[PDB]
Amino acid sequence: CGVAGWVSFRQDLSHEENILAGMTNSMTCRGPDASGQWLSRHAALGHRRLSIIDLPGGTQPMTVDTPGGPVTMSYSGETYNFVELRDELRKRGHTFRTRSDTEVVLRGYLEWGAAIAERMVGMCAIAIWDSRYERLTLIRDRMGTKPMHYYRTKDGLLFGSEPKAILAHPDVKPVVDMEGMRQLFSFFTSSENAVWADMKVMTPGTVIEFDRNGLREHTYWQLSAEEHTDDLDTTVARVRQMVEDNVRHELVADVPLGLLLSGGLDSSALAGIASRHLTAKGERARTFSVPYAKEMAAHIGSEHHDIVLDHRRLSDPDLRRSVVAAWDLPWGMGDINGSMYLLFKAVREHVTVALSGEAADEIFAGHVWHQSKAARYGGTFPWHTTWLKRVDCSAYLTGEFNAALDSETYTADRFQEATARVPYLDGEDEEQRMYRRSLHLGLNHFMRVLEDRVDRMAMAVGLETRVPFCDYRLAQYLYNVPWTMQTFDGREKSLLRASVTDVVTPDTLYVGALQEQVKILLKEPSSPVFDLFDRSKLAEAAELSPQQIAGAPRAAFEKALDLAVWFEIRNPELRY
Repeated sequence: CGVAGWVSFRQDLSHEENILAGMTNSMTCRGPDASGQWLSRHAALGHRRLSIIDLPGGTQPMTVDTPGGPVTMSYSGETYNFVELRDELRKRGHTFRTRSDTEVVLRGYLEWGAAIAERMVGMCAIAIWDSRYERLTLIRDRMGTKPMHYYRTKDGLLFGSEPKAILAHPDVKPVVDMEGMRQLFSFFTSSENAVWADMKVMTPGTVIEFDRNGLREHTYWQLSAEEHTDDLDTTVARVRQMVEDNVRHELVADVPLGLLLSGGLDSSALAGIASRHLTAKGERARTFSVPYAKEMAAHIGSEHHDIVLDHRRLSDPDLRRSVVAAWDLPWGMGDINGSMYLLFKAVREHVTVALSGEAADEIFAGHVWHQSKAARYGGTFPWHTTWLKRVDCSAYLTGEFNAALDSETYTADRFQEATARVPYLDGEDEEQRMYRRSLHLGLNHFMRVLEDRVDRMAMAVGLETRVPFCDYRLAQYLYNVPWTMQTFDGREKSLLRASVTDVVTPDTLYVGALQEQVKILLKEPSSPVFDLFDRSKLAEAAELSPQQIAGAPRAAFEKALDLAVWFEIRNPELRY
């Protein structure tokens, strides 16, 4: 789905439908099935809907009339405990016209107010306007699976799932300050700064309230340091129980549902557990791959689909336009962005919902920067120590801009704020502390960028991606487990493999295209790309054999071509 809207205590928003439409319909991709509008004096809520649970009933924005006036909500996500919560609400005297999770969350707010955030389990980006208190409430899920942005106005607020929703407003100029560019040229780090000037990204597991008094933010959930009493056997048993419970609950939908099988222990674990639970409705599992993947398909007995991608398809400039348009920003990761776009586009032809194992590596300490001592004991983000050295395109920036970025100082400042946030138990040894820090930074910086990537790309083609591993309970639990247990097999995700032992059974041409597309760009030296990137160094890099180009220059090309596209479609005003 795609949530947008506008609050003001200065202007009458009763008849500003055309503006609200401009914000909402910009995310038509997110929800192609339907669109809705609810307008009032102080609040205007829009919604783009991808119908998953209850097609005719789950119409948004949904409104519940109260003695004090209407309570309208715009909701983008999936509450997996909407049956349990509806039973709890029925006992408290609530009557339900729909069989949608949407109504449960809205009547949930009627019961518990903002505290509904603490009772929901799954992914969500919610916008509630309460006419009783003339107060907006914005709720984002605990891990940050569903996005929400906001933009302060004079005695008012603009919000949307994607920046394009806010940018579509005529009182918002597309401005990017130096703090914006620093986050844009940042490498897999979370920030409130949404690159766009004065536009912010909602912190996962927070509720933003907005009324006449101003804007308020409350953290209803964050990772806590707690004593782990369970032994290895019980810890392995509990992980299975949680992963299984999550998979079972997230298979629930009124539309065709699929699985993303990459062959890795993560995807194969979700596929095997899902296959067993889908069999419980005679439902033949539908897997999708972009070696071990095809093997697991025959094991589950699934309707497998091998999506083949040629360098030509990954290099297509039209793809990079679609990718940058979805992201709203030039991240320069065309390879790993275009791949999952074409992957999700192929998946959408068959199924409307898909399960992914994306958060697994971040919760089960899977990545090499979780394992390497050098990375865990470094004075910067672990993934900077392992990769940045190669990917760093800072050599290929104009010295004037490179010196203005000060990426080393930014990265250092952001890392200090990030390590400060890490909760430790008292009397813990260095190994246990450096493990927590590793896992915290992974879940609150790296995993957030992947979640938003998986979301933006999937929602650009109208596909609902679900993430069983990306759960707060499973994250909370594994955070408190000692390092000893996480690598008890002397390998990554040992607790994952030990829990899923029964179900699981053991280009150069692309770069040539990037260089050709960069040579096309170099032909027009007026391009604002060359205010950021050195024209001379790109030409030099473009002139090389594709085999010679590797790492920093490849990253420079993907960044420059994204920037080229970005400057044409959004037309920003760089304050540089």
